Amino acid sequence: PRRSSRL
Amino acid sequence: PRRSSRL
Amino acid sequence: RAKAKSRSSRAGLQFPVGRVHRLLRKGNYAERVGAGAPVYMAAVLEYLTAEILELAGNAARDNKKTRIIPRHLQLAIRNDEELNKLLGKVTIAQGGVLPNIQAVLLP
Amino acid sequence: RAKAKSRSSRAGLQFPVGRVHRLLRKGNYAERVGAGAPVYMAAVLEYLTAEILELAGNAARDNKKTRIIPRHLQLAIRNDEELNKLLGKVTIAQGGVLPNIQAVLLP
Amino acid sequence: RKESYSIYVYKVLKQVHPDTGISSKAMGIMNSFVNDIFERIAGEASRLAHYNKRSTITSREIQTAVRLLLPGELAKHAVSEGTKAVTKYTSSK
Amino acid sequence: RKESYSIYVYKVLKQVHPDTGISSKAMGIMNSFVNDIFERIAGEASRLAHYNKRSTITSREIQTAVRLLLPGELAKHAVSEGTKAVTKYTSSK
Amino acid sequence: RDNIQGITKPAIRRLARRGGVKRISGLIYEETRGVLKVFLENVIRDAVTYTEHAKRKTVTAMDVVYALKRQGRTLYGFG
Amino acid sequence: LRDNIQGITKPAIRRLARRGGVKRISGLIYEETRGVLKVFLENVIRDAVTYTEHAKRKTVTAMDVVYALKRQGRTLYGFG
Amino acid sequence: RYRPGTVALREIRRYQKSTELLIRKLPFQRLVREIAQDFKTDLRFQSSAVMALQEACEAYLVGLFEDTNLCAIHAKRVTIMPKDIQLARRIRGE
Amino acid sequence: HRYRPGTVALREIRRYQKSTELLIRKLPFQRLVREIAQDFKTDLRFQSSAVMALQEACEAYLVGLFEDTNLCAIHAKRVTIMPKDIQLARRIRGE
DNA sequence: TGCCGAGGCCGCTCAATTGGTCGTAGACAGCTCTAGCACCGCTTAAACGCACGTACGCGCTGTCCCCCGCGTTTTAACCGCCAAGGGGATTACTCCCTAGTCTCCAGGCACGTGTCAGATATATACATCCGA
DNA sequence: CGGATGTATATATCTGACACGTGCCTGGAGACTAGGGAGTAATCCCCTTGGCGGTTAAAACGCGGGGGACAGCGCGTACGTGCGTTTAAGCGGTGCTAGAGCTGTCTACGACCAATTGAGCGGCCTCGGCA
Repeated sequence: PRRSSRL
Repeated sequence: PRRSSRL
Repeated sequence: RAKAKSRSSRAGLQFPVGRVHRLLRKGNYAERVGAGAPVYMAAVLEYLTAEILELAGNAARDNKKTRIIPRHLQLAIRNDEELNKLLGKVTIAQGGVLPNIQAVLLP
Repeated sequence: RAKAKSRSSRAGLQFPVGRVHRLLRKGNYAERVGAGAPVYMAAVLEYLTAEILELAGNAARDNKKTRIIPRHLQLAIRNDEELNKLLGKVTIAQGGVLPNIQAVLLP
Repeated sequence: RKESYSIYVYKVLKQVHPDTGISSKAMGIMNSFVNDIFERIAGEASRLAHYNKRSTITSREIQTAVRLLLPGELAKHAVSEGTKAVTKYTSSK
Repeated sequence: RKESYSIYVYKVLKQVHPDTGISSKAMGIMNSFVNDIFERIAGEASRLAHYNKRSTITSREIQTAVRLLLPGELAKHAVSEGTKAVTKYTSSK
Repeated sequence: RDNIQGITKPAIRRLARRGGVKRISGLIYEETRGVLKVFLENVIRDAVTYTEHAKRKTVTAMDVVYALKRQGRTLYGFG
Repeated sequence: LRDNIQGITKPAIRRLARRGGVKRISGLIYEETRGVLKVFLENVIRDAVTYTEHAKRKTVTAMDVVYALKRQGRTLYGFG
Repeated sequence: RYRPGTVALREIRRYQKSTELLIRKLPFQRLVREIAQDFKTDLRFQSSAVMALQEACEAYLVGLFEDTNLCAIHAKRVTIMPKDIQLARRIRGE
Repeated sequence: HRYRPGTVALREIRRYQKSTELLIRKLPFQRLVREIAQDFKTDLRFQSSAVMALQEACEAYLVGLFEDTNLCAIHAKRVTIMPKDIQLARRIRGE
């Protein structure tokens, strides 16, 4: 799935 | 002289 | 051409109506600007300016001075209740504060 | 004339680049709008939406639920520090508050 | 060239307090004040025109923006000044 | 005919959480959020262009507006996302 | 018409409990009523001004939203 | 440039408090005041430098400072 | 019976977990119409407009109470007071 | 001769609430400004009026904060200001 | 144990896309000169460090009175159902008000100058505080 | 009461900034045409208001008691006041060049217009997530 590098 | 009627 | 008559003279004002019209037209506010809007805006600006200047002159006279300075402007604004509401988030350079000492700190 | 390809798929996005361009053109922001501005704006909006939705879905799963509700949105926003800074003066309807009791009041 | 409101502010001061002057720092402050109020009123009028699907800014929008921005007694007198000036201008063409 | 962002928000949601729904109230809140952010950024870009005496809003104004409005790490990852989309869109003309 | 008394003491207590308050003095209710009246008057004046500028007879949720946003109190979820 | 926060001395903080109407000050106030001032200054200068960089300049100007201050609801009169 | 404070803590926990409105709708609507009477006569309202007003008012009051609690704890008390409310509003700027 | 504690303090309050000059030294403040700015961009020049604008803003902000802190101190039946008063004032203001 | 709202399936209109033309906003290069940086020497004003004492935070105790928890009776909020019309919203049509151009011309801006309001000191009369 | 210590008072005086006058040039006023934005007029139907009955959740009230608010007292330490000593801020000249500001050319980019058609909205239908 689409994830975030900020988290 | 110009004066303000609010005052 | 029957001589040029200023738009400010037609409205009985001192603030410039043509410059206000140009500023409204060039400011990206709307597609079109009506004909009475600059007159209305100039009148409102002139009224507010006169209101501030009267109080500033009174403060300067109380200070025994001939010329208005930022301290006089600040005193006038902070002592008028509605002007203080209008300009409540504004800082005036070299204006100072109002004299105020809490009652419990006095001897 | 060839096959019509949308600008959203051309830029690899999900948000409507053409609709963003029309809103920018019609919003009385400037005389002219450049070609890359709608792409940049759509990318930023999509990124922010994805962040918020990921956090809200995490909260929904933590609540043992399948559907996202305003309570989950509020929990995610108020628990993320940067999002709390960004949406500092916004009220979310039917959102509630974070559970928090001061230590002095505890027995 | 740098345009400013200095001469108009000076004229208003002359007609309010005849024997009173002003220094350059105070004149700069008054220039800032005029610019700030103009921006506030124009922004409110632009938003008002947008909210009603209108394309032009008229004196009806300026009046409504003044009623939203100025405090109680200031707004009542400002509206009186603006209405009087437009009437005098209209009966001049 | 009323237009909104509902379908695009739903597409992003399906990308992020493949098995998860959203209620209509939450969708309305997301709509409000998107409109609010759009307005903030566009206003900042317009102010920048007026400050620098330009008549065009380009991608440089958008990038500077994002840096001024978003805090900390949010701005860093947003600037990287926007730059990637512009260079990918230009390659395919 | 004396409708401010419809904001009863238990309702104020519920609001204070959601606020995390543990003990409430007996004079708080009148003060709360006054503060609420001031806030409501401030919002409703602007909402009515927007409605009047639109030449309408009905106040709308978008009027309320605009009035709230004008005071730095943005609200999500009503359009 | 290093350790320039100590130039904001104790008598200067005392003068500011006196203008603020304060009559008595504890000895731990000065460190807190220095920290608060540093945070505020960093916040303003970051935005001012962003404005300067967008215009492709090497000099920060009074207009840049004024715009940065106005962006945070701290409008200043008297500098243009 | 419980000691004074136990039921209050339980109520705090109960009301910090839900999202429903805490004021009664009909009295609130009556008050809203009464206030609007002074600005224009014969005004109609939308249900969503009244609901938005109520949500805004409740959020505002809850925030004010959480500031008043800090003001009361500062003075080494547990009970909130009108002086605490006044100090919170004065510092906020209202 | 020796005045009692508080008399000189009240005289100083009265003196400094009357004038309008800046209360911090210009060269130290300028050094501090340049040191802070060196972390965002290197080899930066400053106009003369930019530093003055920064100083005016800083001094106004600090004076207002002290005004709020004094009320916080008085609320607790005290006369001395303490760090917790500043913390409470900033927390209520939203900083 | 359901019941109703979230999601998925068609019809269709309109707004996004492709392609081509024109005009001007802005990118680049070259030149001027102002102002921002750096340094040096002198005064003296302010920062610094120390000692003494007093007054004010702060903890501890005691009294009382006022909020909280609980049981009981009164009230009106809420919910479902029904009816009637004020007004919000849309469509058609016409006219008048604003934009865009082209002449003119004077109002405002840059620049120079010459006195007077108001900063500086000095001597003085007078409140003011504090310990007798 | 009385003395030492800051307050405001009235002398003079000098300087530099404010207020005024001039030349000119660019932006505002006058006159004309053209097109579409907005102002009326009229109709539809959505939704706002008003009323009635029942049921029961919430409010109102009184009572008893304990715990928290408030006043009083004592103590020790830390902050204010004042003086001697050290430091570096402020001022006045001087030099230098980095860079902000201005001017001229000329292209690449964006507004505008016509022709197609696929993306997105409105209306229905069903079942499973949720109370």
